[PDB]
Amino acid sequence: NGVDINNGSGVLKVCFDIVTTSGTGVTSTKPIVQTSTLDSISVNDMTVSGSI
Amino acid sequence: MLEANVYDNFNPNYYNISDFSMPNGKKEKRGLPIPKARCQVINYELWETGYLYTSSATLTVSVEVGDIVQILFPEVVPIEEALGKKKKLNLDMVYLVTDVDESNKATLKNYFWAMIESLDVPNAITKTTNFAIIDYLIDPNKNNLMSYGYFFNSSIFAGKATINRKAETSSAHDVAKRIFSKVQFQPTTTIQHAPSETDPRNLLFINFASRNWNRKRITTRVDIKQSVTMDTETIVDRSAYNFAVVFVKNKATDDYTDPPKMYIAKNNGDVIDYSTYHGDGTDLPDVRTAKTLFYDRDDHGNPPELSTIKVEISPSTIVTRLIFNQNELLPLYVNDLVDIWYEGKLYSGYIADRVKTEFNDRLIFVESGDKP
Amino acid sequence: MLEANVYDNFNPNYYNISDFSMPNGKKEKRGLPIPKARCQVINYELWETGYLYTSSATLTVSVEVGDIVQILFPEVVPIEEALGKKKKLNLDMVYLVTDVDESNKATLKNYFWAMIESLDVPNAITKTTNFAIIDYLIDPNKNNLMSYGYFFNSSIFAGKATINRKAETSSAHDVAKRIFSKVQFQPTTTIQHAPSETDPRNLLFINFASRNWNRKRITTRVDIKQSVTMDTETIVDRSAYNFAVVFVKNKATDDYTDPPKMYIAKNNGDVIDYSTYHGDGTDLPDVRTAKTLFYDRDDHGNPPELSTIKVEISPSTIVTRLIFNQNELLPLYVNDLVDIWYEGKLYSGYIADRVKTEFNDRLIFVESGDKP
Repeated sequence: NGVDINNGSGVLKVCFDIVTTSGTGVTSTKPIVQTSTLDSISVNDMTVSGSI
Repeated sequence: MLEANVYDNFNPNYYNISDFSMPNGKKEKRGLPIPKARCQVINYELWETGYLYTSSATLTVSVEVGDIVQILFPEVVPIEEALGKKKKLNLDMVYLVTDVDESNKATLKNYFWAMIESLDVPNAITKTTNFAIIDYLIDPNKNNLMSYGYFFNSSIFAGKATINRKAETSSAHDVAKRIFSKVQFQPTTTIQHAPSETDPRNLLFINFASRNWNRKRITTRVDIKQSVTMDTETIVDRSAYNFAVVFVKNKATDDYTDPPKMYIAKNNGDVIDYSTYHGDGTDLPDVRTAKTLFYDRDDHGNPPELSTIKVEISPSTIVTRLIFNQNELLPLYVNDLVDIWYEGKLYSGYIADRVKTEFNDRLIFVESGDKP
Repeated sequence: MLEANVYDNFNPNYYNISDFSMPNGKKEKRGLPIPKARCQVINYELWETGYLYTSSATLTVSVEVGDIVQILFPEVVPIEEALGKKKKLNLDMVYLVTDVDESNKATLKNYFWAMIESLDVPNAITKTTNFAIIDYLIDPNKNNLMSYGYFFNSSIFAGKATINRKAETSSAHDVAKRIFSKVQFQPTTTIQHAPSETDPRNLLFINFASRNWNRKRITTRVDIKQSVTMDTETIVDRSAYNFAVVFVKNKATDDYTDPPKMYIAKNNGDVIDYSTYHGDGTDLPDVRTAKTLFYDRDDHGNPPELSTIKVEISPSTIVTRLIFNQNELLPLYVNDLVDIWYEGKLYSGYIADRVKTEFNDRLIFVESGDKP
């Protein structure tokens, strides 16, 4: 939902893990991405595993 | 009780018109109306797809024949419309009122089967993939009831369409039943507000999607305690007299003067002449179902082919149907591939329908066959 | 109560194999099995031949559909198979189980009529004597049920077969009924050990034999105290609207423009034009059943013949059926030629069936007709 609990009222809901199951147990587990919203970056080096 | 939204008939002679001015300016189709009355559905037998039985429920407001009934549930069903894309869809049971008695008990028919009514489809359309038949069947320009969109799982309807008998003109009901048996899926009609926030319309769609895009097979057990009802269905139409007293007309007399030739079908599937048999009876059937067949000699004069006789004495698909109570230890929802264990015997198939009653929650299991 | 022997279905796919090694050395067909269970038949209605009604009985053991039920009686029936030769045949009532309900009440169908099931016979086989038709109908290489042999009276089936309607393809049931009506006989199925002492097999035979080789006609009286159910059956098919409004097409208009010609059938049977009639009504029917017929002019142009119209307006064989209780002063049995006196009127025909119940013993009398 993205409810602002710190400034206002309401119940905050946020997904962190995605569990894929079968009839017996768990088949695969994929965690939710951790978004890092920034304005300006002053970095020396970088290593990317996906894409920019 | 359950909540019910009562709307007047979704007449496509009215709603199919693309005159509605969208907030951006664009001209699109007319959106669904607001319920003329909010009532509560009581004393109900409500099916999910309407595979075998028609729904029946008494309603608080005095509904009439033609009206659309939307039964609401405070739960959500997630359908996988694309490989990764999963959409938040609200649980709905949409029906058309077919008849109301003196005591206001309405006979409800599942929206989809009530939509593809009286529609006939020639063999020419059935020659292509199953997607082409679904795209033909679901059209607001042809159907008795209004349709806005169709959600369909590409993998399940990817295969080549089932071959039609005599290449004749069949009804939309018979072809859908034949297709839904092979694909092991059943349709569910759902009323939901348009995906885009700009579009304020309430729309009706048909569902051919599942919780998993790439459906997986489940293995479960059904105990006798769940009030199990076992009955045998037939998917494919094949003949019932396994033994054939075949007569061939004599050319010289233009009559059936010559004696008949008897043909028996073995347990394996092959068809042989009865005289040619040299066995112990172990490879032959337990009961002899017989019929007398009359054939006319071809222009060439040769007797009719063994293979042509074989098709008429060939066996039909004996399929087991199981109707039982919902097990809370291992819940089974509609459109799930299952392998059911019942009284020491294994039955494989899918969950076709689901009845939401006041007393119980039951499932219709259809054994797809194709065992050896 | 009555004693019952329960065997599994006499499958000809198994028993019609000549692999049984006889004590002398030679090979013969597979003999009948031993009863899987010996039970006692209670609450019964048992028909000797199965002419009109199907038998019903509640059995102690849990029999299933397909099983053969042999009802035993501590008495012997002597059938005359040759002019002088008589065989000591034990009294039997053999049936096939058609359906069993929840309360184990089994619906029994007489073995013969269950054996000649689904069998079709064209006009070509009916052209010969009654012996050829019986030899075709009773054959384990075609029939749904197993049969080893048949004993019959040469004199009763000696005569030429009845002429078929439209010379079409008739079922084994319809032809047998048509033949059994003219010959005044009914078949009985019985299980008996092979005649030769060397052969240890138990065999099933269809009976077309009687206590007298040269059957004699008996003259008796049936009283109102015997609880008589008087009704009417029709042997031959002839049209029921005794008056004909015949229309003939006009050549010039290629239409029915010309007025109709009415044809009346007199009490004697003579068909005349209604206009030509000059009588007092005494020679005409007491009731007028009319019908309107349409005809197309022949290639020559001449109107349709009088005799051809006659066939479409002919009376059918009105035959009286009397079902009555057994008289111990003069007992009557199955296949007996009789002349019955009932309420001052004489009726002539044969004893077609016999019903064995826990309370009474009844007979069905069928008039053969051909009175004037």
